Amino acid sequence: TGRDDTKETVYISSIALLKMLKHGRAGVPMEVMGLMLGEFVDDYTVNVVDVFAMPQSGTGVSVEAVDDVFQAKMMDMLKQTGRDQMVVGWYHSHPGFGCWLSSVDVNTQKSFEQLNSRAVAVVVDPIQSVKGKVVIDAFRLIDTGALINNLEPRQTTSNTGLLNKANIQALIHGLNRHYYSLNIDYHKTAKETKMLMNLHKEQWQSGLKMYDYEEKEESNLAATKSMVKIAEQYSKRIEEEKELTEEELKTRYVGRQDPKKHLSETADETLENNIVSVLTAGVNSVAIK
Amino acid sequence: RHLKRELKRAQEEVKRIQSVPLVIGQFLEPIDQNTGIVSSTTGMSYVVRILSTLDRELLKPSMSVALHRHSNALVDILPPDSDSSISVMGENEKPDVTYADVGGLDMQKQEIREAVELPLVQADLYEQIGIDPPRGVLLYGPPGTGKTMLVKAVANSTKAAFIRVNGSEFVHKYLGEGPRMVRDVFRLARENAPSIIFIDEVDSIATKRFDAQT
Amino acid sequence: DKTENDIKALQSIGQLIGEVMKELSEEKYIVKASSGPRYIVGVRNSVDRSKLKKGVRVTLDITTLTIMRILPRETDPLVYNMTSFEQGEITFDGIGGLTEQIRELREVIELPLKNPEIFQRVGIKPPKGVLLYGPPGTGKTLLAKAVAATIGANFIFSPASGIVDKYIGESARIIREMFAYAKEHEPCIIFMDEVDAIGGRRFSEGTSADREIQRTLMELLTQMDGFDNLGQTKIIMATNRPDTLDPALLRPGRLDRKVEIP
Amino acid sequence: ASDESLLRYGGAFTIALAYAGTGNNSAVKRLLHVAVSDSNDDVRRAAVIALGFVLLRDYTTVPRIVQLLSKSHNAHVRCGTAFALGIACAGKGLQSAIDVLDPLTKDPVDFVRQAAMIALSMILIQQTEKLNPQV
Amino acid sequence: MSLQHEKVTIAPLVLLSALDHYERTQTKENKRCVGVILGDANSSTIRVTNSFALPFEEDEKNSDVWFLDHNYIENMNEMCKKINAKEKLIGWYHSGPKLRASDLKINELFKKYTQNNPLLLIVDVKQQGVGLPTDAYVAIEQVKDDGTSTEKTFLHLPCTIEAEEAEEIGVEHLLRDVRDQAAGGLSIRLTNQLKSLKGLQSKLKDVVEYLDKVINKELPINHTILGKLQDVFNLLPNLGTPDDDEIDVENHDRINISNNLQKALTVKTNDELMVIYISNLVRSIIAFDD
Amino acid sequence: QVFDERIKFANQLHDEYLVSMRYPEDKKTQQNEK
Amino acid sequence: IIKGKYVINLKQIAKFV
Amino acid sequence: QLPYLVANVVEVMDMNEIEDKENSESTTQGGNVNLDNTAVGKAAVVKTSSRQTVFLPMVGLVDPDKLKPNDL
Amino acid sequence: LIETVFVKNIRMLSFEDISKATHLPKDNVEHLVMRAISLGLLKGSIDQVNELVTISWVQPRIISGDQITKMKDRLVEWNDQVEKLGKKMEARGQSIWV
Amino acid sequence: NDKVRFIKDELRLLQEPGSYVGEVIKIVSDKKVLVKVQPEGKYIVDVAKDINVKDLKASQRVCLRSDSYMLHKVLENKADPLVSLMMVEKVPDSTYDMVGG
Ligand SMILES: Nc1ncnc2c1ncn2[C@@H]1O[C@H](COP(=O)(O)OP(=O)(O)OP(=O)(O)O)[C@@H](O)[C@H]1O
Ligand SMILES: Nc1ncnc2c1ncn2[C@@H]1O[C@H](COP(=O)(O)OP(=O)(O)OP(=O)(O)O)[C@@H](O)[C@H]1O
Ligand SMILES: [Mg+2]
Ligand SMILES: [Mg+2]
Repeated sequence: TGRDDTKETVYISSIALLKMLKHGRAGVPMEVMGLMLGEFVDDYTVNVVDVFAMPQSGTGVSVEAVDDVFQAKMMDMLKQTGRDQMVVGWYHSHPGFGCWLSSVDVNTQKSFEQLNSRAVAVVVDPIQSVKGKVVIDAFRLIDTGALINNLEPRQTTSNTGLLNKANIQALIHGLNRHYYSLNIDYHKTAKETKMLMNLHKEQWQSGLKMYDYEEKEESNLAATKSMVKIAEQYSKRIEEEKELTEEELKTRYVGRQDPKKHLSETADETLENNIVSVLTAGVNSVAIK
Repeated sequence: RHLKRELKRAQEEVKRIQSVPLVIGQFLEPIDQNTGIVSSTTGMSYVVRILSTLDRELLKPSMSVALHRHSNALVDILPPDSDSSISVMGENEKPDVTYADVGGLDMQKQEIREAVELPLVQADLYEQIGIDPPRGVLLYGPPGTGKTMLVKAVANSTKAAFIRVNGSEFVHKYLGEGPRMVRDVFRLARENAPSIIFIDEVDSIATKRFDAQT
Repeated sequence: DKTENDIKALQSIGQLIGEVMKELSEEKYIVKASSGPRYIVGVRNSVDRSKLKKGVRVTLDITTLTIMRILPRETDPLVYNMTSFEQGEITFDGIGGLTEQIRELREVIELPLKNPEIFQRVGIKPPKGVLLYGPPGTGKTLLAKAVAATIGANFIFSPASGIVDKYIGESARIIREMFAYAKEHEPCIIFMDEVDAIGGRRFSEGTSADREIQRTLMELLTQMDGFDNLGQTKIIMATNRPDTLDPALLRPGRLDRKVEIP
Repeated sequence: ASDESLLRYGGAFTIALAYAGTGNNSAVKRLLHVAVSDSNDDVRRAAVIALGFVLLRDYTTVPRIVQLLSKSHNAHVRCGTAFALGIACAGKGLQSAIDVLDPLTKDPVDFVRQAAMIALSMILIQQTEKLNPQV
Repeated sequence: MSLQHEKVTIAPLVLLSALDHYERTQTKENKRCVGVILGDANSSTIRVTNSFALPFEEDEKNSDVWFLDHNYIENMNEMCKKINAKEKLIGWYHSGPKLRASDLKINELFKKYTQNNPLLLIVDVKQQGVGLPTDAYVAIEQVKDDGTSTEKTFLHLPCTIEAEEAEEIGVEHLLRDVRDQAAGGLSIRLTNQLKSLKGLQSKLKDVVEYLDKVINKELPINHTILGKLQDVFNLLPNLGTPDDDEIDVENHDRINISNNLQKALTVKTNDELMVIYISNLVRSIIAFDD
Repeated sequence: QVFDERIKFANQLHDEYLVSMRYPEDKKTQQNEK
Repeated sequence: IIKGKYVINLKQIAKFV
Repeated sequence: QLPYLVANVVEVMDMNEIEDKENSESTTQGGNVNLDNTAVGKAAVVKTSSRQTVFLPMVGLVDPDKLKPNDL
Repeated sequence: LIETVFVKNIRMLSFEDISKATHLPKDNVEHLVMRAISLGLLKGSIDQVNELVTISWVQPRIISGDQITKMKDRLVEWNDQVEKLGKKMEARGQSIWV
Repeated sequence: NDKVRFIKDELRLLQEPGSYVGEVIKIVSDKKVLVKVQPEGKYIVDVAKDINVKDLKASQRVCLRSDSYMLHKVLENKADPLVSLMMVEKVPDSTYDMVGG
């Protein structure tokens, strides 16, 4: 009371996310660990600038697996170049479980919360980022004495009210009722957006890179043949399919598994490719010689 | 125009879920055209959504399929040709015995040219006369009699597809392995029909008596 | 150095084996993992299409699931014990006065080993298959050790009951995979020692053990004769009474010579 | 032209308040552009809300413009559609305005439902149920 | 030592890292930043996994005067060895706009730590050009046919980018853009086409005016530059040959499939044309009862 | 040249259907119905 | 029993130290 | 320190050791210069009692003298 | 023989031009050409029926003051040639550059 | 729009935690169901609001949402054990015109 008293929205930089994933992915299946380095401005805005990993253990993540030597010394490296800030929290990996804090890490978060009470824990799944979507979530403890004092609505004040969930019954209990979740957004400048968007020096010069014509004749041959067979499929569909109740007709006279849609799709697809192939050849012949 | 653009982006997203890695289950039977029952080969049965704009003509009867690893959904399908128990053993192998070992055993020769070869050369011979075709062939007798010899001999003669399976190629080694091996071999046979399926012995596989208390 | 190589080791992760079950497209492969369920996996540019082929043990990753590299074939832990117990060794002569039977044994074994070409001249099938049977203690086993010692051809072995397993489809596995071993290793000689275990007949009106025998027995027949045919893989079968056996294990052309030592 | 989410969010409302209550095609035109062509959700929402301010002077045409936008199933786009209708057609109601909001009241997304209930009350503000049964 | 630098794959992580360190030392107004490059070697592709900054103060009176901390380097390396033990010194990144001849002496210094040939990775922090912001070079010794002894000089290495599976999906999570150099749909490859052609037109213009500068402005003559142009002239395509006539014939074939497929879709759409009109008739009945 | 004249007939059919297809549909949806 | 750890095999058959 | 899995060794099938300029393996791979790129040192395949096999690079402190192709 | 092909933008020579240059009969032009191939100083093939030597590959050699000027003009022609052509390609397809 | 917002919606729909096939052994009148999961064992587990134990019966296959095994729907299937025996033996039925004489 007297502040906003809500968990920071963690803005993970362009560098950081990738670094945590590379760090975690190599160690799969074993659990990984490390610190987030960042800076704390508004009552709920922590921008996480960089990360560094705390070396491996033979018992995986523990409070014990923190080693003050590695942490401070690696900090002193950054100190000399002036890129250190302050520890805003830590990350660790559960690739064998979904996003939620295991029994051990809650007590680890307790110690971290003692030191700095904005300390977050971010669970990374390097094993569900083989999707097009990266699975990542942020948690911060709400104390047990704090639940007794019923201060939990204090932490959801002045938010959009949008929170994240992960699987039901055991995962979700720990989630909402013992720690607090806030979404994660991604921070970038226009200098970094250009760095990612760029590709080769012959990727903006890859439209002159025609292909072998044996391959393009393969393409011409395959399309025409296949469409004869889906056309045959299309003939049977429109013989009947003229009584009442559309869905019934579509079930009876194959109208589901729609050949009408499939046939048009293939034709369009091959049609667009062949206008550019013709355009490529007409350019390269006349332009070079 | 903008929607056509985000249609491309959405279609691109859905290819990512069609791609590797994938675990392989087995499709049992539908309960819908967008929800089905599959048995994974992890020894777990799932009821899973089905992706639209897959073809379902080969799906709805049992067939190998791709499911996604972590979420366990029907996201793509496989053709029945691939994911065989064992590939054809009559085009990538060739019988090693011909009818020059066969002198005698003529009594069986009149019965096997009816049974095996006539539906291969033309199945419709039976159908037009109005005789319905005979089913499988059991050869019995002491194995020193040349029962298999005869199989090799006419296999080399007819030169149709042939499959070499055995019960130690159907046998359980983990949960749900054995039944899967059974389904595959007929699937392959029909695809490149006509075909001969040879199981050298079914002595172990079948037994007149059973305990079934264990 | 001794501890710095361990650092390099600890930071390496493991790999999971499979084998190429079936080509799916170009870049997609069906593998059957040794976890057991089949997966679809990718390729690095480290492998090629023409270095992959069916039945090749290939490694996979455990978080990417891509073939990085080709591996040689798996080999059972059991069968190295059998290739490293021949002790009890003795010269060509392992008995005296029964030399006539020693000479007879090498006719089946040793002769087609050295020259298949003399069995070409005749036009017979290269000899194979041996049953040894007789009264007990008569050097039938000591002769087995002697023909592995004297020639020095690749030998395995099998005690009648160390190939028997609790898991089923596992006691089939060894002996199927033991014949495989026999086809990459030169002129192999398979000594079955004192087999009466799976010698049993059809029974299965008794306990479940009699169908366990049955499962393992069917496995042998398909190997002995079929599209799988031998020629430089020989069977020496040692038993202490031969009328225990099932008659399909008395079958000639799998057992072509039946040498008795009295 | 700022690529920040923040400056584009306000960018919409500078058009709205600069050209508030003016029958200008350009003022309206710009807002339509932002809504469809921008790939940040909060910025899509802000473009829709702004519409009702420019077209206070004439709100007859408004429900038809956002009819298109309600078809789109993005939560934020539908959410800002609700508000644009509340803003433009407040006071004495408009039948078209009522209609578009009804599916948005029953939406499966809470953010569109919360927006819609409020927007309706502006259109039907202090209207007796004996003078209209729909109230 | 050796040349094994034929390809250099560079992780996107490293590029992003380089700009971050450059700003957090705030080296501007022609100040430089040097950090170590960690990663694999003894492979024809050189893998750039990671970088870390080294404290390095670069003078403004001269380019021959600099401070670099040698003791710092080992400490950074042993720590990162604990993280992953496949990382060794493979070079150092320079972050200048372009190349210097005082980088040659620095290159020699890093040769001590390496067991490879140091990679100079000029990471541009100015994001110049629509293509890569990386040129790569390695310092190599040569003699040359001019009469020049024991030269040390930088030979350009073609630059490429690879990323790991985890690394790549992070980019996709961060970004959602659709990329002016992309070869996607019909309109997108149309834009790539005209963009690619004008890309070549720009580079060829430079050579023409570069040739003038040799023979009137006395820029140096080098046989590597002249030899490459020779190759262009020698392998240049020719038309009116029997190759050209087969192209045209291949060209009708592609125009043939297009014409068939154009007709195919007219059938499908004309089917829809009818069906809207049947639905109208039914809805008229409905409207009359209504 | 021959193929192009054929493609131009195909393109003519593509214009002709697109315009007329929705036009009876728009009047009929205007008019009241159940 | 190893004289101065122990080897257990669980009922889940799985051996640990 | 505890706990760890207890297993047996399928086989040691070693790969050639790491001193080379082109690969350091016994099984030929596509492409050229390699030493740590996909190349690995000696190999041990071990079979668990959780019932799989894994191809691991064997620890460089444990010898092939401490490894038998059945060793526990 | 190597000189005449490289300096020319044509890469086909009637034996008449070679015979008058090297003061050889047609018999020896055919050997000369054949030797160039064996040594690898030129590569190509021969039409003794068209009576051309069609050379298809010229060895790179030292490039002197005179040649650079020849090399240069060839590059100006192609550079202008793309530029005029790219205008048509800007003009055609105006509607879509998206 | 209907098309592109159906794809975007299917991406969510396809993501599951796993959803099983169970079969009801028997109910208990605590408002719970004893369900034997077909590969696995038995677990008494509660039911949804769209079903209750009177909509459920022995030997009827259900759907489970498998993070607690919370009953989702009845299945569209039901097993019968008498057909198992009859089929596996495999005998047809007849009329008296297939016996006549
Ligand atoms: N009629 C014959 N002409 C020549 N050789 C024969 C004849 N009959 C059998 N043989 C030979 O006897 C051997 C056994 O025949 P076959 O391979 O057919 O196996 P089988 O009787 O089914 O045994 P099992 O099924 O137990 O494996 C073969 O080597 C075969 O060539
Ligand atoms: N003829 C022999 N002369 C010398 N020693 C022999 C002779 N035969 C056997 N022995 C001795 O007897 C021991 C055991 O006999 P072995 O195991 O070789 O025979 P076996 O005939 O198969 O009977 P079993 O298999 O029941 O042991 C040998 O290790 C050896 O010391
Ligand atoms: Mg047989
Ligand atoms: Mg013995």
